[PDB]
Amino acid sequence: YPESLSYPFGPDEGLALSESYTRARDTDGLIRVKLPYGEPAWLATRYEDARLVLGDARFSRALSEEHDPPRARKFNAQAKSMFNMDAPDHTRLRRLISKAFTIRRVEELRPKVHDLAHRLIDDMLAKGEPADLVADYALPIPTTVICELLGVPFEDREKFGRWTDAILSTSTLNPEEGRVKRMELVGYIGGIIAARRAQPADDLISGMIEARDVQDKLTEQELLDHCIGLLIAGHETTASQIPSFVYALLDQPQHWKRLLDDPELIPSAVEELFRFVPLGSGSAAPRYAREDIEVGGTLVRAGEPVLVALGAANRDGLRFEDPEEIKLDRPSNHHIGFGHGIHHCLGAPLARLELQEALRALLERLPTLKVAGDIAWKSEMMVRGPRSMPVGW
Ligand code: HEM
Ligand SMILES: CCCC[C@H]1CC[C@]2(CC[C@H](C)[C@@H](C/C=C(C)/C=C/[C@H](O)[C@@H](C)/C=C/C(=O)O)O2)O[C@H]1/C=C/C(C)=C/C(=O)O
Repeated sequence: YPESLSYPFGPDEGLALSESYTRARDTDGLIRVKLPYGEPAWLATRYEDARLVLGDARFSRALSEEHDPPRARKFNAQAKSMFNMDAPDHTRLRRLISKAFTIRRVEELRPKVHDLAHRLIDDMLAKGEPADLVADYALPIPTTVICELLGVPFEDREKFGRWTDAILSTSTLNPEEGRVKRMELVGYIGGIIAARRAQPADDLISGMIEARDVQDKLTEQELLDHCIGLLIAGHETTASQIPSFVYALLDQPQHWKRLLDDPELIPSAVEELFRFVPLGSGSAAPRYAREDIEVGGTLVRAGEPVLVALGAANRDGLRFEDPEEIKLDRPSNHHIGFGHGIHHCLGAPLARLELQEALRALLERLPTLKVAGDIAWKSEMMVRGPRSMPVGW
């Protein structure tokens, strides 16, 4: 075992990845990391190693329960979500929920997201520069979508935004905030669930309630924890990615310009930005080896955790030529920005649609878009990206 390195590596600001990732990915075998909490772990940074750990069934998410897992947050809720499980329980839960999220299902949302984006832009223009691209655009878009899909009132977004912020915090200042704010959110969601039981609506929460109450296909806690997981993943991810994508395109303005000239390139460009633009401030959730297994030149013994550095793997020059360059037309772009295998992002079709429409509207309406102040990047959070992003035009 190599001496453990402190992790996460950072940085928080901009789109760079720490040189420590490059060094690790260049080095034979896996490296060892120690996070603020839990046991030390292996870190996988090469593309092939990442995909083995994420997609080979000899690695487990469920086994985490037998451990004090490597992590940046003190509280481990051990939620009953599909993401914390292996087959067959993962399969059961995903099978029920995924119908709401397929390309085929979410496509009807495209004009709705399009129209919302344009209305938000109308409002930014009416006010006058500067706008905050986060508060005025990037946050409302995905929040509106997940609220309407799940059945969580958009009017409550200040409340649940506060809880989300606390739950995502990796700050040692007030280390109990995540745990107690999750309790607040649990009570809130419980209230919504009770409302829908008394009177169902055309939303995913009501659908899951039927799956449990009528079909006995999931437990009460599974129901609760999927409401929570989907609400948070449903908005915070996209809300971070929109401004980061825009920053990438404006920071190297040849890319913004190419998309102005060639809007048909938007889907390809969005894939390249999912490859390049980091979402996590640190790695994928740990996977535990079920049995001894060789990974990237290292024997990972049964019971040992491996963290997958998605962002670093996405810049593996063994797989992606000129990996540190954005190439909007990059071919066979099978990045792992949405993961890979069993826990591949359920929200990927929705995220893709959201990012495509968010960029399309800004490119159409604000071709002269520019950063117009200090970008406050999220710091000491599970996610990376601008918290506020002053823009002009
Ligand atoms: C830019 C937007 C998004 C990105 C980059 C993203 C990224 C990811 C990644 C990398 C994973 C796998 C993590 C791992 O294996 O350790 C994942 C899983 C997941 N994501 Fe997304 N996500 C995004 C948006 C969304 C949205 C809108 C939803 C909708 C609620 C969502 C729901 C989920 C769920 C339920 C899983 C777990 C799937 C499973 O365990 O089978 N995500 N996401
Ligand atoms: C519904 C299940 C969604 C889970 C994915 C969300 C997206 C993503 C992309 C890669 C990133 C490195 C992580 C960052 C972590 C996030 C967004 C955590 C959110 C929060 O903990 C949600 C899932 C809370 C659930 C709860 O039950 O409290 O997030 O990866 C996944 C989250 C991994 C986590 C929380 C790993 C961990 O905690 O070790």
